[PDB]
Amino acid sequence: DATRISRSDFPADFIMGTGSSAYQIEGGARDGGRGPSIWDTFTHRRPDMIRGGTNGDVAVDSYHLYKEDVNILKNLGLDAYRFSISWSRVLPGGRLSGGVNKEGINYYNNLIDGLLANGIKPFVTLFHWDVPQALEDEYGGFLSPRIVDDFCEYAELCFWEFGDRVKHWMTLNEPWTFSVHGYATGLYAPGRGRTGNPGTEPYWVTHHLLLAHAAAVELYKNKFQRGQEGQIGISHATQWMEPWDENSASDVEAAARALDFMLGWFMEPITSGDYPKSMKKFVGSRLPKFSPEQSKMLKGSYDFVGLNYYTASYVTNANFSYNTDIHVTYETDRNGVPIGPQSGSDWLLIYPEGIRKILVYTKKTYNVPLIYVTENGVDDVKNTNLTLSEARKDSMRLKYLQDHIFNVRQAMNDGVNVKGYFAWSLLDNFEWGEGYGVRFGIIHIDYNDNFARYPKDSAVWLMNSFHK
Amino acid sequence: DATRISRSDFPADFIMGTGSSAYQIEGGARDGGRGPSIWDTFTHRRPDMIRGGTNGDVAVDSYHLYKEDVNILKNLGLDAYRFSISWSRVLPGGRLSGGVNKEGINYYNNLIDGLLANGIKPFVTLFHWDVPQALEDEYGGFLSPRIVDDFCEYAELCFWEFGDRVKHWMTLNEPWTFSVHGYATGLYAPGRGRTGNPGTEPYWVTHHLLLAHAAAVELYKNKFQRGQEGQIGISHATQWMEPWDENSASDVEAAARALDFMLGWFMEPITSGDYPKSMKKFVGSRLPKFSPEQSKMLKGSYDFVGLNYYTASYVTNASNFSYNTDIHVTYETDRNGVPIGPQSGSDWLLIYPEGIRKILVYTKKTYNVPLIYVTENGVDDVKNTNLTLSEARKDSMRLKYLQDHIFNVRQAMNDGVNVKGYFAWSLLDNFEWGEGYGVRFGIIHIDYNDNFARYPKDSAVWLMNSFHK
Amino acid sequence: DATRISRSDFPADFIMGTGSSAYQIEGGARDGGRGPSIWDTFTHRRPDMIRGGTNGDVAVDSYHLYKEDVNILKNLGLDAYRFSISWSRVLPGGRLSGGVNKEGINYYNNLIDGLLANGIKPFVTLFHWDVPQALEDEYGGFLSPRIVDDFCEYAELCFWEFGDRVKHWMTLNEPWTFSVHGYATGLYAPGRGRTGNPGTEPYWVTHHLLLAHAAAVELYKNKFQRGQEGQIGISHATQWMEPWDENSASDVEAAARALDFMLGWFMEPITSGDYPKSMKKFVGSRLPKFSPEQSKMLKGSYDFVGLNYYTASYVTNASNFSYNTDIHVTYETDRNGVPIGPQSGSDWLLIYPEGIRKILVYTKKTYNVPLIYVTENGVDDVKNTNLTLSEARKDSMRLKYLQDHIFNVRQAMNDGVNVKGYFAWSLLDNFEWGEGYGVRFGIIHIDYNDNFARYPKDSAVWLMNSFHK
Repeated sequence: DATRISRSDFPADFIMGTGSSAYQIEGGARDGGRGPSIWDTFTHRRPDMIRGGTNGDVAVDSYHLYKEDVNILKNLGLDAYRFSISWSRVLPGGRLSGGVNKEGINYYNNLIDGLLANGIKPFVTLFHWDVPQALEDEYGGFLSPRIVDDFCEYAELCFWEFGDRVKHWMTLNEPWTFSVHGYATGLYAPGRGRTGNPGTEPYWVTHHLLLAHAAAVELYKNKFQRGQEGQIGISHATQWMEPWDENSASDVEAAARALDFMLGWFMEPITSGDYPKSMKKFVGSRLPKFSPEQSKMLKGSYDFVGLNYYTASYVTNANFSYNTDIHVTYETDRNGVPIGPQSGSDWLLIYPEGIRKILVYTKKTYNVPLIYVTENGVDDVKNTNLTLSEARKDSMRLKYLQDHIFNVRQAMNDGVNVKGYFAWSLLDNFEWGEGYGVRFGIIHIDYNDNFARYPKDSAVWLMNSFHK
Repeated sequence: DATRISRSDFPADFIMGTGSSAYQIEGGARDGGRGPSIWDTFTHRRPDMIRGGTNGDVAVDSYHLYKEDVNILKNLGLDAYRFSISWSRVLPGGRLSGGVNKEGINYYNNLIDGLLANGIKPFVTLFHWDVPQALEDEYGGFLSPRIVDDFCEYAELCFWEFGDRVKHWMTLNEPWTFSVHGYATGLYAPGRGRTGNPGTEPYWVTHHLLLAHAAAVELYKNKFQRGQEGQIGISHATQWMEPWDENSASDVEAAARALDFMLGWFMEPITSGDYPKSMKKFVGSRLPKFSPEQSKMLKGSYDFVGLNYYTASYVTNASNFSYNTDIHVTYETDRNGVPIGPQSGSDWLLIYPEGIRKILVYTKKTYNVPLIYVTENGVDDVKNTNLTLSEARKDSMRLKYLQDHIFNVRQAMNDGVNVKGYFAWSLLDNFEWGEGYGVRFGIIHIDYNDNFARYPKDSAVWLMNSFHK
Repeated sequence: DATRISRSDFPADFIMGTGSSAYQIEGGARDGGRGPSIWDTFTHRRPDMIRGGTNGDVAVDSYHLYKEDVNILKNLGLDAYRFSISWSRVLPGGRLSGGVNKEGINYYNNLIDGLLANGIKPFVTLFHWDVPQALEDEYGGFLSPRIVDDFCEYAELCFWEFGDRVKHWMTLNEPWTFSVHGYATGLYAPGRGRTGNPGTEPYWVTHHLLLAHAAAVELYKNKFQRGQEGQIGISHATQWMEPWDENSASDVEAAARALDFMLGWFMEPITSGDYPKSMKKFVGSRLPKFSPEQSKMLKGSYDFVGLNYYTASYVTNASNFSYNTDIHVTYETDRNGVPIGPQSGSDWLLIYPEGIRKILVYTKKTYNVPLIYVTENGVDDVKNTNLTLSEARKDSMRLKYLQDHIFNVRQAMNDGVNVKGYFAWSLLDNFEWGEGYGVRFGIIHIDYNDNFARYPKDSAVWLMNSFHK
């Protein structure tokens, strides 16, 4: 009975929390000295790429409303809050020569101070897709190896300013999603690949993302970890891949390959210092090679790994492009039966067992000693017709969270050392290409009235069932 | 050539301006002591009635941004600005016993003082559809004759507080629209008639609108006009009605009847103290009767009439009770596959600039009004969330529309109509009632992604250059 | 000797405090976003119903003066403070679709934080008669079963915002008084029954009060209590009922019936899930019936019960439909020319300290309540605008009254009643409903001539010295 799941089902030190990212909630896009990111530029120059043509200039205004966010987090009563730092907020020009923005640093310091004053642990991501436009424009951002040193200097700035208080850092969030939607589908900033090349650019970008991560982890471990005694990791996009036919050796291989191309692509490098075999084989000369120094810096470059999980698919065997390199076909149905029901999004199929399976797979395949679920959540059905009191009865979310958290506990019984779980998201917010219509929050946002926060049923259940 | 039309084509004292209404722009819906109106309640409880399910809680935030609106009006350089007072902002419970809200009065004082400090004449409408919910709940708002005294107390409050500076008052804006969409179609607040009765309620509501207007004009004329030396009138909804067949006596009658049911409904009472003949005939016992004292108070109850104009229709004779069916006409958009005019961004707004000339001439001929203002005329942009600001601000359709209509107003003045001024609708993109924010009427663009940032469209710049000073 | 009664006569963890209610003290009636309640409307539209025609617009201004009230509570030195939240201050339109008022929530946060910062426990009542007018107008407030869900949403808002700090909640205060004076005598808001029906409406209103209470307790117990670890109960109006003739079986029955109609009306439902037998018999088909699920939700729906007590009466058997006549009793004040007790400053409050012992013993015996608080007990000063402050603050009658009643509470605890605390009514002289400001219940005197200046009466000083820490 997942409806009964509670903190008593978990070890005493187990961390519960909720999440956000800077571009999705802050707004103040041009306030307090912030410089533009590639998402500012993409949403302003190409509003046809966004449902409703909207953008993050104001978002849900957590830049000015952070005290209310902290007050909501206090009332919610969970242990921790995952948020990201906007790189071009602290460094409007991305590199140190573009200036250091003291007011941007002061904002993160105030947020961190308010969190700690209320017994809430900050889990901080350095990079959640908001590449400074100045770096994008100067040398192509993550297309260039110059991104690695610039990212290290930004990481060092954050460790120096905030590391006395922040003890849990993540270099990157979902580099898979950044790489594939930025450079293969062209659906996300910087909008390339749909001028772009979906067969080459995603592999360069992922290669540089890995090097940025490894270099920032090295910097933290060598230069900060002894004095600040924090931990550093990374968050990866996951989706469970099930063989379409359980008894087809070909489908079992296809599902494993889809896991290689999505998760292994980032996990094998930080495990053995190389890409997955299946990727080396199918991608060939279009897959860059690590030097022996790079491989050594990459191998074991984490204190923990965060996994983000939403959904699952069946998998069968199938101009260069990433999509076709995987050599699989995804399937949603067996004999007319979907792997799970849809959320408010047609791509999000609810399959709670998938999170147990991805956690078991990750421990088995990469032998990760400490794991967090850094994102798990579900979006409401679109319906501008509902009043607040009807909109806040989010019983699909409530069941979703319960079933998934239940499955996390099952993975822990199977032997996975999971140290915490963060719902996505605290607040309804800017859902990238879908704009504001897709609501993931446990807290409702009234976009008609200054982004007023009101807890959904799932928030209240979380507080009552998980508050220490 | 309408593209050449400018201030030099008009008398020295001709007044050019732009407009808004309180619920459409202010926001601050629960800020500064404001009480709810029936539009708060309608948008909150029935968001399915609004495109996108939006509301006026924040609108374009002119409640907090009024200084910026004043600065835009100054840069625009036109003579005047037409806005409305929110009744439930100054009197949150509608009647005096619900309290007088000093902060609400302070807001309108600040707006009026900013306007005057920049050489801009305030044209102020008392009622633009935002009935205090407290009155709606206590006795049914305009369904009740109690509305008349309450509206008089509210009018007197505004004349007392503001009349030393405001010299141009309008009792009501488009009582036609309020009555028909509130009580016949149920599409606007309070959402009745679609519990409601489209055959009876619109006529009671209009009867009380008329009595409120006449009573407030009487109050201004007897109690304020000598000391304050201002003028008071009313703004009416109009649409030009053309016989579908120019040579059909039947279609000529039908167009005239459609004019009687829309404009005569309000104009004949303030002209002769009774409703149009065609209304008495087709509405029968469902049309209320004025007492002789009520007729005397209504007849000549204005110093000026404002007209609002957008579009036109062909009209033919029609083929249980309801206002729409009482008119006994059928509206037609096309003759032989040719529409009366092309669509704006709205499929109901067909661009027919000659219609504003015709409605002016018709109004002067039929009701012999000695001073007229065009209190609204404007057009909405094609819906397109794909455009950047610099593409969105090139409003060529609006620029043409304004030029052609202003040209037509000048033609009406040559025909003998004493038009004293003209007000574009609207200054700002705003809340367009049941269509929400997607329908942009502004000469000033609104960035809804970024704190409602104002930016002048091409039409604003042309207005300043061609009509300033 | 009750004059010697002190903290050392009670258990270490016994809670002493004082009380207020939102409408009686706050003022700021239209400040900080607050929406109207039915008491705003009642006092404004029907000032003849209030002695002196006054109202709660400003009251004693605890809305702005809350820091001073906290400082007084600190100096007073008692453990706890009982206040109510104004429903229409946090939710101006009563239901969520009327908006959530952040400033109203900020006020109660500030008050709670000041209280805790000074070692004072907040005891918080959700509903103390100030029904949002928006709910009253939309569907008749407590006359409608819609009130139950709306009250649940309001309760949940308060638990969410405040429950991390507030660990003692009361759903309702004196629903008896609300029901009887609102709907049987029509003397209190909403002023019905004196359009109303004193034979039916009080029973519907009480039925819905009970369902709102049971539903809000269920919500707290299932959704908040595990994470917040607080307690929730309810406060009931009581008056001691003594047989006029100790040896008349008929008078014994009549007193018990009077107890059934006042206290059993609310207590039996939360005890066994039904109304008292005597009520079912005498009220018949006019008494609503609980469904089996409603009975299950009501039975045991509290962690504690608060009792409010002032006075006592003799009772005898009585000699078209109405609550008052359904009780079938006659109240008597005298035996052989000897009143049950002397009058306070009010002719209805007869001082009978033994009555609080008896109502405690009766409540434990009849309903087997395991934890009881006296949530109100107090007495009003003789009316005399002739006294200077130093004469007015010598409240010997109150000082005696408190001592004798507190002594009686201690006697009830010796008899076996588990009383966990005691709250004087009231902290401050305040708005005493239909009697206005002339009726002073405070242990703290209010100077109504001079910005409601607070000054402790003799009783406040005795309470501090005898019951502090």
